[PDB]
Amino acid sequence: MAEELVLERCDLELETNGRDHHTADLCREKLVVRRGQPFWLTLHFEGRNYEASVDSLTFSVVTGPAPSQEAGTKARFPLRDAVEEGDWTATVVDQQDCTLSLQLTTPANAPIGLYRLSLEASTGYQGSSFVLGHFILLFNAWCPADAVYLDSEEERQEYVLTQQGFIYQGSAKFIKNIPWNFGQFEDGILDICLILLDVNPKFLKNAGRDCSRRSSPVYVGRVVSGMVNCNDDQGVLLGRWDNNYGDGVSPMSWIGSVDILRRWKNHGCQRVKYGQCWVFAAVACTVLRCLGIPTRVVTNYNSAHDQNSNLLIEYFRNEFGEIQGDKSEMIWNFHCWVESWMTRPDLQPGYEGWQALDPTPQEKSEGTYCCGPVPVRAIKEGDLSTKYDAPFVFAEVNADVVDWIQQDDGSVHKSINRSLIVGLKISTKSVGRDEREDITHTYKYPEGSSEEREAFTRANHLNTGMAMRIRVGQSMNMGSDFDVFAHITNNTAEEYVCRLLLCARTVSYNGILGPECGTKYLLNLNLEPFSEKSVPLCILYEKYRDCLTESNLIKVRALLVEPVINSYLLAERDLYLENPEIKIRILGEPKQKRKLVAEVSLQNPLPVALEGCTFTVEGAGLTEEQKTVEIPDPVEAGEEVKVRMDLLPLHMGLHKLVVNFESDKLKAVKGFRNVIIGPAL
Ligand SMILES: Nc1nc2c(ncn2[C@@H]2O[C@H](COP(=O)(O)OP(=O)(O)OP(=O)(O)O)[C@@H](O)[C@H]2O)c(=O)[nH]1
Repeated sequence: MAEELVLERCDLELETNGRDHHTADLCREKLVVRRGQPFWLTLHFEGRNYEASVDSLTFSVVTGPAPSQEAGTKARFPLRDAVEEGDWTATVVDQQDCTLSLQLTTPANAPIGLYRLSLEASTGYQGSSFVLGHFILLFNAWCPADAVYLDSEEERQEYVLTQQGFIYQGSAKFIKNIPWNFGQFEDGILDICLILLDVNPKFLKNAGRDCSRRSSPVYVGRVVSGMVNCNDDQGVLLGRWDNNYGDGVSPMSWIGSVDILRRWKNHGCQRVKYGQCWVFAAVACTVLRCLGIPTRVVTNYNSAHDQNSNLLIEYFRNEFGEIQGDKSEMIWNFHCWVESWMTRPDLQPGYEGWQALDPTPQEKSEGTYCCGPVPVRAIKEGDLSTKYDAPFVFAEVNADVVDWIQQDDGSVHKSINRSLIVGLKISTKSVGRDEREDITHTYKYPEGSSEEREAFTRANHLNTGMAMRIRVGQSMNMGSDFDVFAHITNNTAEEYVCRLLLCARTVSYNGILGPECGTKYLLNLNLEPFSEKSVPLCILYEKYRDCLTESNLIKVRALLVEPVINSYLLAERDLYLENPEIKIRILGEPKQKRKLVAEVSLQNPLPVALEGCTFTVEGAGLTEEQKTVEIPDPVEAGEEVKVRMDLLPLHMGLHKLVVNFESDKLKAVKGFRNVIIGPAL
């Protein structure tokens, strides 16, 4: 006669399992593990240890609201000597005293999510059942059987574990790297991501089906990308582009994904006020990285966006080169999306790798929606039949622009524009370093190459001796007066008298032109034979301050007209006005669970004073909460603003401290500092 087995306590070995499963930061009060990999379990009994002869143990796991084995959401498996032939297995590793050391294995295609683990202990016809605990199962980039497997440890670290990174903005001529705190492993973020999955429309429709289809990185990526902005009602972010963000946080102000997700969850999942394309991409990247899908934020300069996948874009301009069309959509200065790493069994073989996910809703036949995961290689090959919006992503980097100047007869003359090529300087943060990696080659083959022609035919694409370009003498700062030049080259014997029209206007990052901040018109301009000419245009801070966006972008337009042959030359350039540098000083010795002081300062570059000055500091591993300091007194024209923020780093290793500066006339100024936290000792 055998006494019933009595479970004192079940230990889920958070420390060891977190270290093995690369989820150590995630393992706070719950257990977090990655699928396709075994994890330790320890059972403590009072009185007697488990008897293989007299005791029978079966484990059960459930994840959905409607768990099913068929759907893959529920599994029951028995204790065994060696690993058995089954997706879910439990095997004895060691037995000592009253403790049983087990290893539990999950299939590499198990659906991700929160699971309840139950044990049915049957002893001599008397059956009892316990709930051992809960655990969250995530995608495993380390597991070769997993669809998201990455062979390189460096890439796994960068695309899954690294909580800070860069978003590339500015201009193609002047690329800017904005620090961002993804903070995927910050407190509560994993639960918020699970809520984001649980409140998505497909879950509302079926729930059991949605939880079952969470086994797929494609499905989860699509759901998350839609949830960021596209989903009405339960969307994470609300997008605004008119430069009026007073009632919310301006899109440029954000320094991390964490605050956005926290505001969204804390307010009953109402859309957090004001984000733009890079904000959508950054939040999506945070969610995917938290879920274990390797993801990176990507920036494309001169992006042909919201053109309904049109590969030939035509603009009709007046005598000054101004684009007349009220219908037409401008070429974005830059557009951001994400790339996620996965196999694609739903497609023909050979399309595993980076998949482009654009969480910014785009106009399409059948409505406005984000563009689902499409293999980047398919876009490169021109294989637009490939599933999930290959035509839109392809148009993004390969569209052609034709510029027309309208005649007095009502006819249009095609101008020569060599300044503009769409799909420029596609950039992403490099692996394990702060340098920028150019990934344009992944999207497109070299121009005028055999492969390019090959791809264009598969994509059914295949579309006076004077030159002009816009020149910047040197870097120009926000708040100052500077000159730009129209540089004309006449490499011909002819002498020309031409028309030069120069217009400088403030512009948003998505191409919305504001009023002109500088103009010069020269009706009779002599261009000597075999010579060059520089015509200056003066841009004044007073002229651009009122309508300048937080992107600090100004567009320069030059139209050169040669009347005799009636030839039109067009040159356009986007200028980025440099913000003042934020000086960061780290005071004390950076050690875990020890006080650290960050001194942040900047010098006012404006001729006028600054009011409402605020410093905001954020950083996963450096501070648990965002920190804000307001400077009560105004900062006059030449003075410096300096404040000290107290930080309590809770994690060892390298972390990036992200800083934002806000003021009435100087907004969204960014700074960052790499801080390595040593052992507490
Ligand atoms: N702040 C700022 N600096 C820039 C910008 N464009 C270029 N610069 C910097 O100013 C200098 C100008 O370099 P380029 O613009 O590439 O060259 P350019 O003066 O236009 O003349 P070309 O080389 O003939 O085209 C370099 O030091 C650039 O880093 C811009 O938009 N903003």
